[PDB]
Amino acid sequence: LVSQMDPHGRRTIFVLTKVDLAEKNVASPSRIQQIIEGKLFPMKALGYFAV
Amino acid sequence: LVSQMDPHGRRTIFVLTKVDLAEKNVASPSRIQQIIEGKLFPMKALGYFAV
Ligand SMILES: [K+]
Repeated sequence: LVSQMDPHGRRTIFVLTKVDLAEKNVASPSRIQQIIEGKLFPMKALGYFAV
Repeated sequence: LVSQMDPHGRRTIFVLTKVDLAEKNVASPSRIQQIIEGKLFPMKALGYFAV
């Protein structure tokens, strides 16, 4: 939806919701490190990725 | 995909993972009960089981 709006992230900030559910499920912080870096988020959202 | 390859509910069985999150209300309990009953499938399904 967003990568077709602004693929450079200039018009968007990436947020996360329910990251505690990662701890309730087997936690993979290595996937979180990619999350903060936006490797798996095509829109390349700008700003700090709040949770 | 299964709604097109198995619209008749002859092969496809849906299984719900993270059943413990229905207890915590992390995932909507109402939509969990409906998927157990099968009201939320746009197709026929072979069955449903809890993971
Ligand atoms: K929900």
